Amino acid sequence: QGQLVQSGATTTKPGSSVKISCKTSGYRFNFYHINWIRQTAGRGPEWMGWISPYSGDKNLAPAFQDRVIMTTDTEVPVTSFTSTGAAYMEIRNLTSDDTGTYFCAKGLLRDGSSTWLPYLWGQGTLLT
Amino acid sequence: ILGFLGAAGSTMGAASMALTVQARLLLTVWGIKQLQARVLAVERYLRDQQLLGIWGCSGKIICCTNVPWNDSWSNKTINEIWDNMTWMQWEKEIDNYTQHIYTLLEVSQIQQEKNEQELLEL
Amino acid sequence: ILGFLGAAGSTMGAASMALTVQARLLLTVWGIKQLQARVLAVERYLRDQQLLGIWGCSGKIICCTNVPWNDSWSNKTINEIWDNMTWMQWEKEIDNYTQHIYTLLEVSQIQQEKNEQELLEL
Amino acid sequence: ILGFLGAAGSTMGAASMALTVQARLLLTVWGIKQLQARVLAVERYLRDQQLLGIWGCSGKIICCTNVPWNDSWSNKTINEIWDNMTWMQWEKEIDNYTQHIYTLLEVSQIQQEKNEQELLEL
Amino acid sequence: AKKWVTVYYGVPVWKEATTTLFCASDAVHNVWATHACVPTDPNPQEIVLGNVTENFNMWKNNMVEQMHEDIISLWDQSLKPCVKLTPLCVTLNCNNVNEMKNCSFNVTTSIRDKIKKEYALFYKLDVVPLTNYRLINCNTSVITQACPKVSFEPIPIHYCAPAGFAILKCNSKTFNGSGPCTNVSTVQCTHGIRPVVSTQLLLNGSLAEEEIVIRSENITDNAKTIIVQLNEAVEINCTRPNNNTRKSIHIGPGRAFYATGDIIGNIRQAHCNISKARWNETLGQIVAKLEEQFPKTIIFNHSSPEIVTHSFNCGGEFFYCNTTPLFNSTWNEQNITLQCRIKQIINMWQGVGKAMYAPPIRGQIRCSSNITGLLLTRDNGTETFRPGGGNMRDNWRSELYKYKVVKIEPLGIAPTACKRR
Amino acid sequence: AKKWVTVYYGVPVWKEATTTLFCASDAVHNVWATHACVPTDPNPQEIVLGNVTENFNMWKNNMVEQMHEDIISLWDQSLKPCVKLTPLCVTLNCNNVNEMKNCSFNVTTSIRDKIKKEYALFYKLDVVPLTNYRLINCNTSVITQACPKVSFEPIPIHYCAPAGFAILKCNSKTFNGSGPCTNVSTVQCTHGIRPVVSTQLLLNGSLAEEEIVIRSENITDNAKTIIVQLNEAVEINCTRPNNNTRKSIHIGPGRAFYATGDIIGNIRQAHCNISKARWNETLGQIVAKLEEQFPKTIIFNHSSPEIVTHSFNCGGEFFYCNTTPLFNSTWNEQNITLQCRIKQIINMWQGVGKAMYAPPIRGQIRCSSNITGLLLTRDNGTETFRPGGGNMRDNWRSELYKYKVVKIEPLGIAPTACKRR
Ligand SMILES: *[C@@H]1O[C@H](CO)[C@@H](O[C@@H]2O[C@H](CO)[C@@H](O[C@@H]3O[C@H](CO[C@H]4O[C@H](CO)[C@@H](O)[C@H](O[C@H]5O[C@H](CO)[C@@H](O)[C@H](O)[C@@H]5O)[C@@H]4O)[C@@H](O)[C@H](O[C@H]4O[C@H](CO)[C@@H](O)[C@H](O)[C@@H]4O)[C@@H]3O)[C@H](O)[C@H]2NC(C)=O)[C@H](O)[C@H]1NC(C)=O
Ligand SMILES: *[C@@H]1O[C@H](CO)[C@@H](O[C@@H]2O[C@H](CO)[C@@H](O[C@@H]3O[C@H](CO[C@H]4O[C@H](CO)[C@@H](O)[C@H](O)[C@@H]4O)[C@@H](O)[C@H](O)[C@@H]3O)[C@H](O)[C@H]2NC(C)=O)[C@H](O)[C@H]1NC(C)=O
Ligand SMILES: *[C@@H]1O[C@H](CO)[C@@H](O[C@@H]2O[C@H](CO)[C@@H](O[C@@H]3O[C@H](CO[C@H]4O[C@H](CO)[C@@H](O)[C@H](O)[C@@H]4O)[C@@H](O)[C@H](O)[C@@H]3O)[C@H](O)[C@H]2NC(C)=O)[C@H](O)[C@H]1NC(C)=O
Ligand SMILES: *[C@@H]1O[C@H](CO)[C@@H](O[C@@H]2O[C@H](CO)[C@@H](O)[C@H](O)[C@H]2NC(C)=O)[C@H](O)[C@H]1NC(C)=O
Ligand SMILES: *[C@@H]1O[C@H](CO)[C@@H](O[C@@H]2O[C@H](CO)[C@@H](O)[C@H](O)[C@H]2NC(C)=O)[C@H](O)[C@H]1NC(C)=O
Ligand SMILES: *[C@@H]1O[C@H](CO)[C@@H](O)[C@H](O)[C@H]1NC(C)=O
Ligand SMILES: *[C@@H]1O[C@H](CO)[C@@H](O)[C@H](O)[C@H]1NC(C)=O
Ligand SMILES: *[C@@H]1O[C@H](CO)[C@@H](O)[C@H](O)[C@H]1NC(C)=O
Ligand SMILES: *[C@@H]1O[C@H](CO)[C@@H](O)[C@H](O)[C@H]1NC(C)=O
Ligand SMILES: *[C@@H]1O[C@H](CO)[C@@H](O)[C@H](O)[C@H]1NC(C)=O
Ligand SMILES: *[C@@H]1O[C@H](CO)[C@@H](O)[C@H](O)[C@H]1NC(C)=O
Ligand SMILES: *[C@@H]1O[C@H](CO)[C@@H](O)[C@H](O)[C@H]1NC(C)=O
Ligand SMILES: *[C@@H]1O[C@H](CO)[C@@H](O)[C@H](O)[C@H]1NC(C)=O
Ligand SMILES: *[C@@H]1O[C@H](CO)[C@@H](O)[C@H](O)[C@H]1NC(C)=O
Ligand SMILES: *[C@@H]1O[C@H](CO)[C@@H](O)[C@H](O)[C@H]1NC(C)=O
Ligand SMILES: *[C@@H]1O[C@H](CO)[C@@H](O)[C@H](O)[C@H]1NC(C)=O
Ligand SMILES: *[C@@H]1O[C@H](CO)[C@@H](O)[C@H](O)[C@H]1NC(C)=O
Ligand SMILES: *[C@@H]1O[C@H](CO)[C@@H](O)[C@H](O)[C@H]1NC(C)=O
Ligand SMILES: *[C@@H]1O[C@H](CO)[C@@H](O)[C@H](O)[C@H]1NC(C)=O
Ligand SMILES: *[C@@H]1O[C@H](CO)[C@@H](O)[C@H](O)[C@H]1NC(C)=O
Ligand SMILES: *[C@@H]1O[C@H](CO)[C@@H](O)[C@H](O)[C@H]1NC(C)=O
Ligand SMILES: *[C@@H]1O[C@H](CO)[C@@H](O)[C@H](O)[C@H]1NC(C)=O
Ligand SMILES: *[C@@H]1O[C@H](CO)[C@@H](O)[C@H](O)[C@H]1NC(C)=O
Ligand SMILES: *[C@@H]1O[C@H](CO)[C@@H](O)[C@H](O)[C@H]1NC(C)=O
Ligand SMILES: *[C@@H]1O[C@H](CO)[C@@H](O)[C@H](O)[C@H]1NC(C)=O
Ligand SMILES: *[C@@H]1O[C@H](CO)[C@@H](O)[C@H](O)[C@H]1NC(C)=O
Ligand SMILES: *[C@@H]1O[C@H](CO)[C@@H](O)[C@H](O)[C@H]1NC(C)=O
Ligand SMILES: *[C@@H]1O[C@H](CO)[C@@H](O)[C@H](O)[C@H]1NC(C)=O
Ligand SMILES: *[C@@H]1O[C@H](CO)[C@@H](O)[C@H](O)[C@H]1NC(C)=O
Repeated sequence: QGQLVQSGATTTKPGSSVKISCKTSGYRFNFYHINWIRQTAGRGPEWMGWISPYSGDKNLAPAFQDRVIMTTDTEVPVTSFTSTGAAYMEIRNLTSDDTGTYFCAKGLLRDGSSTWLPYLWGQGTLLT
Repeated sequence: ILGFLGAAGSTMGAASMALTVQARLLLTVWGIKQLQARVLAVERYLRDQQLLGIWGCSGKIICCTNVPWNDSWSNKTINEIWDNMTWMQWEKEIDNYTQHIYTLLEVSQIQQEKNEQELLEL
Repeated sequence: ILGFLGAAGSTMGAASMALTVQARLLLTVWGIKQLQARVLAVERYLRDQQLLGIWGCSGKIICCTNVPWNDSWSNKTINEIWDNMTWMQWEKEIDNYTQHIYTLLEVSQIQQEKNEQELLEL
Repeated sequence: ILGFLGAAGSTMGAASMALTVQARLLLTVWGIKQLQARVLAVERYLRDQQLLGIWGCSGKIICCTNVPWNDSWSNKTINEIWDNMTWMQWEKEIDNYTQHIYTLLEVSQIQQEKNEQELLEL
Repeated sequence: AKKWVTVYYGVPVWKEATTTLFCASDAVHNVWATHACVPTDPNPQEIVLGNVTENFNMWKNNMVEQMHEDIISLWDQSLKPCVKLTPLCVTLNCNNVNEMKNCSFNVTTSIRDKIKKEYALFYKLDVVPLTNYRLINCNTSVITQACPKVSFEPIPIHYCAPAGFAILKCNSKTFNGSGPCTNVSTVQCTHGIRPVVSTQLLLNGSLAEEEIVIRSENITDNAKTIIVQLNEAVEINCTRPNNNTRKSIHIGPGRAFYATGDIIGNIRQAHCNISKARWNETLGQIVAKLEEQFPKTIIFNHSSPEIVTHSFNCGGEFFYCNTTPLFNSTWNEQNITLQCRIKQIINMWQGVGKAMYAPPIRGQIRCSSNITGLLLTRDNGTETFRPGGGNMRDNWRSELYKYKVVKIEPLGIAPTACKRR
Repeated sequence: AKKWVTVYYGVPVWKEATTTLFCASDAVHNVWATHACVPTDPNPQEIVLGNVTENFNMWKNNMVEQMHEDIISLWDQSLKPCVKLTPLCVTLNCNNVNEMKNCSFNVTTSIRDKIKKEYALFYKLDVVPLTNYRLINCNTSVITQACPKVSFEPIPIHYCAPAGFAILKCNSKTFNGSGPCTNVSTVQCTHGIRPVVSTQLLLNGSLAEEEIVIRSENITDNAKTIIVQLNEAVEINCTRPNNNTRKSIHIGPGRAFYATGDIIGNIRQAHCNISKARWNETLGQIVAKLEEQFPKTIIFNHSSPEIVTHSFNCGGEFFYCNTTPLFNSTWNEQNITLQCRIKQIINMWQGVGKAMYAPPIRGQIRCSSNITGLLLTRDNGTETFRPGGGNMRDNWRSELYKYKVVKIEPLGIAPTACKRR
């Protein structure tokens, strides 16, 4: 029930690395995972991996394990159930194959079997 | 588990387990003040036991009843309550209808022992 | 219904319905007097709960037992009691034997959990 | 029977019968002292009722449970306990493990209404 | 068979504990405030605990340590409204009579700037030379006049244990102070206990059954008082024969100090009387059991005026009876009379800084009491026993030896072949 | 699926409330009556509330408004039995010494009509010219001498919430006075709090972890005191070097006024000592965070004798230390010594009409304390901070910022697919 604003549209060239932000608000940032998804021109959507703002635990697909730098800050509490945090996204070996729109997605629940499911999406950032 | 109120910021499904931990620790200027707080402690406690009694829950920690969940109280699913909201989040959302459901539990208990009394007439 | 003690001059059959209304409102010179009445209120209340407990009625509002109605207490029919006399009329007529029936309910409860204890031995 | 504490030096099998006798009589310098003892009397009593409640024994005088008798507490037979030792002899021998069994009864009651809650889900 | 725990509630098992007891009296007003106690139960439910043997000790017993503090608290509570005799701390010009002085003194009256010269009588124990005199307390403490409407009457006080506690009795008719009593019974309250303030001689107390018993902690320790209990009381008769008069002296708005003035009729001597034969046969019975604990010869001598003499209360005035014609014997018609003095100012119990003035009783005084006990103190080839007293809590201890506070713990777990479904 | 209400009992949910807390102490007798508190729990059960974030505010916190009234009540309760010094309100003929006067005065003694002429010493703050003198209070209030056996010792007092209530802690090591604390834990009682009566400088208090923190309500509002908490105490050492003597003056039956007479040995000056370097590095740390809330230059000046000077209690006598050699700096071996005066009569807290006479302490006085806090007050192009104090409840507030009273409401209803038969 909050916003997940991201960075702008930064376009570099292959071999480099790009940093993408994801500033949260309106919800307890520590209670829900932060997923990272992308839709490239060449495939469809592809799940990259989620990170736990509380457990500090990461799980990412083997297709993006040795490329992605994924971190979070620590929420700045606003009220008892509101906070403001940030998740960051980087990649190693960059090409024009990874060109596409990228968003972050907050988890669905806090317990059960669909805890991390990307429910609340960001806005999208266009890569190289 | 976690201790007294240990799962206050936890999901309602996790906090609902092992509720006997917040059930144990519920019960001259210094002397009068201390005796004042001792009498009040038994009054607030017996009010909850008085309520559990006239609901058929006298002795229960989890107590199912007959009153159906009116969606006017909350149109949320069971999964988006017990696996998401905390016990302090939930009853702020129900705070208004809390006095309405106390009346519903009492009539469903007086219309249960009254149907039970006719049952044992045979 | 009628409120607190609303059916005091009504028939025992009408007053016996919705008994949770007289069950809710049962529980320095000004300060000592007020605290004196607060402690007494919990004592008189717990005495009734103590009695309901050692009768198997702990939690009941209407509680059937095993003790048969001795006609020496009252040779009146059920119809000329519940549809005629009021609750205040009735217990003046039973006032004498009231202490005799309190003893009968207690032995019928200690000779019920003792027969229940042998039941679960198998 | 024998009265209040009448079977204190009797066998545990004889004293276990008619336990409603020690269950009834359980509940300014003179004034403050007398009110001090009145409040303490209700506190000590409700602690025992609080314990009986979170064990499923709320209302019971003899209450069987699920916790098996660990022979580490006492390797004595039932016959050499209930027909020989007195109630004051017994709990001196169990005095150490008494706080261990209070914890066992509480988890066997929270893991009984929780299995009961899933039972009524169907 | 298999065994599971089964919880029992209300099992006969108790622990030794210490809790606040409360009073229960029968029924103008007395210092002990027995009108404020619960109306004592007309049906005293005494339940005999068969097969039970309990471990008593009247010397560790906390009921006497609690009663003794209740008496001291009742004393201070009863003197809060009464008039304080601080303006009497003035220079006294005292005469004699033939013993009490005849003292005169200037006093401020109801009007703050007018002086009157009153006269009054004060016993020699109430005054000390500075000839000019003063009251004995003035260099020590403030003194409060006892209200002339509160009575010093020892009223039967019952001590009851709270709900959930219990008091244990001991019906063994030869029970010495400590050990295991094989005849125990439980009681809701103690018997009728009279808070008799006494010294050296126990008055109006409870007798013993069968024979007379003597008690102690370590009787071989000489610095331990001996509490002797008699089985048959010896009659004591005390009196102040002087016919005194009470005078109201207005020394302030509403503050009326009651003094003594003029002896109508004969001047005589306050004294007591006990039977020479009955005290001879009773001293002989006390001599009998001073052999069952010792081997030797039994010598009685005087004490080593609150403690040196028999001090009690007769009709309202505190006597101090010289008990030397009482303890003057060596064991291998006639009345015995003691010469009693009379004080009006007493230091109650402690010495923090509060004394009490007993207002004078009008007319003649005579009271008849029962000496049912004795507080001795043994000190070569012989053993001499002198009247001791030791402490005031030995008085209540002579009556609270039969009792003992235990708390009920009614929860009991035990294994049986019984599992719930 | 279908949904019915099912009642849960004992659910972790609480409301903010205000109830009467009680005390818990450890353990002659002190004014705080800590012997009467419950023996504090040896095992302090602190339970960490994971995932929980609570809204604290040390300025709305009612525990300080309740403790502050308990201190005021303990003060009046401790002076009820003690002697009242109303006969000392008499004409005084006072000398000098070289500062305390040497005063002589007629006094009524234990005998109401005899006069004695006593002499005693009284500090200039305790007397005022009418040459002839009198005590400063006599045109204001009755004065009661503090009992010379009750101690003014700050004892660790624990505040516990009743059964069914809860106190919430805050383990955030950088927590400023208000807002949401993300490290909450529940406690049955507060920590060991010492009821130190102080002014301008917080003594013997609880330090801070990590860095030093400053607090306020609206720091931009100048009429709001600033509570600064230090992370490392600076050693303060105070003393009265004069070797005084105590004289007992019997001015009534049992009423013994303790006065001062004669200085044995050298006449000297009551003063304090703190390290010039340690107060330089600590004032520098206080200067650091007066930038994190402001931009400018940080000026320290003296106050704008209860409030103008550092007033505390050293061994029993109330000092009044001039803190101008303390706050005299502008920030863009050596001991600092303050000249302390000494009062014997204090107006405690209020001004209804009751003062207290601190009896003199015999011999020499020296105490060593820890200054762990500071109460400032800011007032062109600069900002100057002066020692404030503001009110006495700011002292307890510096220790009760971590805590907060909430009440437990354990009944909870919620829907599940569960219907009874
Ligand atoms: C405070 O609030 C936070 C946030 O709400 C709570 O954290 C969340 O707790 C829930 C449940 O407790 C978590 O959901 C579970 O997720 C696990 C996934 O873990 C597995 O995979 C991880 C990555 O692959 C891996 O780290 C785990 O391995 C262990 O090691 C890590 C070390 O980092 C350790 O921290 C872990 O705890 C693991 O022990 C593990 O392999 C998932 O497996 C769960 O599903 C199981 O359980 C549920 C019932 O709970 C059941 O329905 C399923 O079928 C399955 O059996 C479950 O989905 C969630 O991931 C946490 N984090 C969030 C939401 O960000 C925290 O618990 C709260 N604490 C308190 C005290 O209130
Ligand atoms: C204790 O000491 C007191 C003195 O401090 C004693 O009081 C005094 O007692 C004497 C007698 O022993 C009284 O003297 C008598 O007074 C009466 C009164 O008559 C007076 O008035 C008439 C006027 O009608 C006048 O004409 C007389 O001359 C008297 O002056 C006389 O009738 C007697 O003859 C005799 O003089 C004192 O008056 C009395 N004084 C006070 C102040 O009371 C007291 O008796 C002593 N008590 C004891 C037990 O020793
Ligand atoms: C505060 O003021 C007080 C006065 O109000 C001071 O008390 C006085 O102090 C002086 C000394 O400074 C004393 O004078 C001394 O007295 C002693 C006693 O001897 C006397 O008695 C003998 C009999 O044996 C006689 O022969 C002598 O002549 C004396 O009369 C003498 O030995 C000394 O030589 C000297 O005279 C006063 O006695 C004393 N008065 C009282 C009432 O105490 C007090 O010292 C002052 N204190 C301070 C700190 O300033
Ligand atoms: C012992 O008890 C007797 C009897 O209760 C007391 O004698 C009573 O004394 C009061 C006041 O002097 C009189 O009002 C009663 O009439 C007396 N009763 C009888 C039957 O004579 C006696 O004072 C008590 N002794 C002590 C030392 O307390
Ligand atoms: C701060 O605490 C110290 C230590 O508790 C206090 O110093 C004590 O002072 C009393 C009375 O002067 C002495 O009886 C103790 O022996 C002292 N203790 C130590 C360790 O020196 C000091 O007085 C307190 N300061 C304040 C202002 O209360
Ligand atoms: C729900 O509650 C409303 C009043 O709040 C009532 O009018 C309505 O009949 C209820 N419906 C059900 C299905 O319980
Ligand atoms: C309860 O009533 C108040 C009325 O002021 C309303 O504002 C609030 O939204 C209600 N609660 C819920 C959960 O709707
Ligand atoms: C009825 O009560 C009397 C005593 O009041 C008793 O003797 C009699 O046996 C009882 N009869 C029945 C049938 O209960
Ligand atoms: C109860 O006993 C009294 C004895 O005085 C008697 O008068 C009365 O009639 C009895 N009650 C009934 C209902 O018979
Ligand atoms: C008995 O208790 C001990 C600890 O006291 C425990 O280790 C053991 O597993 C228990 N055994 C049984 C059979 O309950
Ligand atoms: C309980 O523990 C104590 C430890 O001092 C031990 O001496 C005692 O024997 C134990 N009780 C039993 C019944 O073994
Ligand atoms: C009362 O005061 C006067 C004053 O002149 C005195 O003469 C008289 O002796 C005093 N009375 C007594 C009894 O001392
Ligand atoms: C009071 O004076 C008496 C004189 O009889 C004396 O024995 C006693 O010690 C004095 N007490 C005090 C406290 O001065
Ligand atoms: C004293 O003993 C006699 C003889 O038994 C008795 O009549 C009298 O009541 C007793 N007095 C007291 C106060 O016990
Ligand atoms: C009381 O009797 C017991 C044994 O019956 C004995 O051990 C004890 O020493 C006796 N007390 C005295 C004071 O002799
Ligand atoms: C009794 O006291 C004597 C010395 O007076 C001592 O030797 C002996 O041990 C004591 N006995 C007891 C049981 O206290
Ligand atoms: C005592 O004296 C009064 C007069 O003061 C008199 O009436 C009464 O009869 C006298 N009593 C005796 C026993 O002499
Ligand atoms: C005591 O007085 C009573 C009644 O006056 C009398 O019966 C008894 O014989 C007297 N005894 C003595 C020893 O004077
Ligand atoms: C007690 O009387 C005897 C003689 O009977 C006497 O020698 C003794 O001095 C008296 N006691 C006191 C304290 O005067
Ligand atoms: C003994 O005293 C009583 C009353 O005290 C009295 O009646 C009796 O005559 C006295 N006997 C003798 C011989 O003095
Ligand atoms: C005490 O009173 C007398 C009365 O003559 C006076 O001379 C003297 O100065 C007074 N004392 C003081 C210290 O004022
Ligand atoms: C008391 O006198 C002082 C003189 O120092 C004065 O300042 C104060 O205002 C006076 N207070 C009253 C209430 O008269
Ligand atoms: C003051 O600080 C020192 C240094 O840590 C410490 O040893 C001492 O106990 C402290 N005193 C008080 C009263 O806290
Ligand atoms: C304390 O911090 C909160 C946010 O963490 C802030 O809103 C508040 O103003 C701060 N308090 C002060 C006195 O600056
Ligand atoms: C703080 O005080 C200033 C004036 O001193 C005022 O303008 C401002 O609104 C206040 N802010 C808060 C949060 O109270
Ligand atoms: C203080 O003076 C007393 C005598 O009044 C003396 O015994 C003591 O030694 C002195 N103390 C010091 C530190 O000088
Ligand atoms: C204060 O006193 C203590 C002990 O006497 C000493 O260690 C410390 O250095 C002193 N500090 C100052 C500033 O005087
Ligand atoms: C404090 O000391 C300074 C100089 O150190 C002095 O000017 C000032 O007047 C003093 N304060 C008071 C209140 O006397
Ligand atoms: C500082 O004070 C301490 C104790 O107060 C003392 O030991 C030290 O010598 C002092 N240093 C100087 C330079 O005055």
